[PDB]
Amino acid sequence: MGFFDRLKAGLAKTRERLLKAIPWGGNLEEVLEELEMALLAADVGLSATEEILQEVRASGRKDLKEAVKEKLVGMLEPDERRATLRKLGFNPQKPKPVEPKGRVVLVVGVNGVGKTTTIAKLGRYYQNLGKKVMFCAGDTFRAAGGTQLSEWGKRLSIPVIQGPEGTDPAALAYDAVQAMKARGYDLLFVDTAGRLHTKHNLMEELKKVKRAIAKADPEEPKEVWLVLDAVTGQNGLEQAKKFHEAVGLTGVIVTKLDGTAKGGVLIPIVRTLKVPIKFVGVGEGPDDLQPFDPEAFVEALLE
Ligand SMILES: Nc1nc2c(ncn2[C@@H]2O[C@H](COP(=O)(O)OP(=O)(O)NP(=O)(O)O)[C@@H](O)[C@H]2O)c(=O)[nH]1
Repeated sequence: MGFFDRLKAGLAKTRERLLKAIPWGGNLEEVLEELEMALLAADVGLSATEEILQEVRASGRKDLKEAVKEKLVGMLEPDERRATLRKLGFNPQKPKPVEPKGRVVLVVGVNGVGKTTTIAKLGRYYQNLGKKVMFCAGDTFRAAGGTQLSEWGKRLSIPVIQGPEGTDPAALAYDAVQAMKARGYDLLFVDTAGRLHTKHNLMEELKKVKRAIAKADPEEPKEVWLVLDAVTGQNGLEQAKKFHEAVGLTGVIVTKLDGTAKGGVLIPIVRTLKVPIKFVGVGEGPDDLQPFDPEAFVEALLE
């Protein structure tokens, strides 16, 4: 049964191309050559791959396989504090559940990455951790796979703040924070537009929605999570940069790991944006959106 199982399976396409075939017993030069190709071919990026090799050549004298494993895990953790408790030995089965710093999670990403679907899964997740959850449909448009955020709300018995198409989304977000406060909800997930080439500059609208939320609640939002589709790989991180510059990301959710051989992309993401990966999507099941665990992630990558 297990949980670690779904993760290993989600990384199957990624692992099976070259990683699992690396002969950790042959002489360095051969295992490193194979290593670098497998990293690059999995979208780790030349920058991180190069660093990995260097840290492994002249420093990685603990067991090549281990030196590698540990460097990769080190690269998946931005928060020194957590890497410390780890170096020490903290590592139970199920990782600590993700806790938002505040009550408002602003969700961003390009159209079609899966923000609506992810929000639905995050509602379920949090509702089982015993939290009052509310949704805000900030992308008030013809956006969805025929399933609006509104529908998912009814299904999960989560209230959805919504308005007619074209409604001012800042005003929508503002209302949602007020309704959250007034009715005492634990967490509000605010969804947003994702089209980069419409008549309203996207980054400006996101900045405007964040302003409105704080205006209604000064310290909010304490989380701004960007959703990225692993299938997009290489460029989904590029665009991610722009989002980071406009509204300050505190986190990233990567969906569809299972549909690409580019699952190594989690490395350049964390290194480039300097925020942690919060959840990873390993399938389309309700429990397929897992809380990220560097250690377990890397183990799955290499076994
Ligand atoms: N298997 C799987 N499918 C996913 C995952 N994340 C997103 N999807 C799918 O990708 C599609 C895009 O999701 P959606 O929530 O509609 O994206 P958006 O980013 O909100 N796009 P839109 O603006 O069209 O509403 C959905 O049909 C959803 O099933 C994941 O981790 N795993």
